[PDB]
Amino acid sequence: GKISFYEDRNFQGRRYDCDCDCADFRSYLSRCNSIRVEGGTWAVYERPNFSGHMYILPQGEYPEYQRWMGLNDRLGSCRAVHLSSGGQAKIQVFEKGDFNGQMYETTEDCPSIMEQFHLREIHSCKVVEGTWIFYELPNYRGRQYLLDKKEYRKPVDWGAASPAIQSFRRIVEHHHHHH
Repeated sequence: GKISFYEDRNFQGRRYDCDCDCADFRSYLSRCNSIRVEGGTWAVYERPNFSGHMYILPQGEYPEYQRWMGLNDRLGSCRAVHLSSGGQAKIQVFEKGDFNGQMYETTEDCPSIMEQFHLREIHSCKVVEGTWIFYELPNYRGRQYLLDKKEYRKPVDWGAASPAIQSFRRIVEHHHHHH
């Protein structure tokens, strides 16, 4: 289980490897233009100490930041995501803060919450089973937020300065099926 960050594209230039969580790789890489992910899923963060914009990267090779939907080459920390490989995931999303208002429960992915639930925003939520990613825009675009199993009374609790979410999906661990 290892994530390798590279300063230049196509796995060239200075490299920093992480086995688990690293709160600050700024002193080793000035920027990150390609990433190799082996044996797990990571959340990578724009700033040190798990702050700023985040991106989720399943196992794979990412030769340019666009391959992880990155806005730019600024990354400074990462943490391993502890994921299921299977089993139902279930989330409850609320119209209002602190679990007030209408509640919507689903086990399925949602590419447009406006269309499915007539919600513009998610003000609180409970992840009942599994792991989910929230996205600012419809169809799994825009800023991302990782929600593992626990309760989230307000958007701050999933790292957001806004309840503006329009899509969400389950994530499970991606494994190759070797012969």
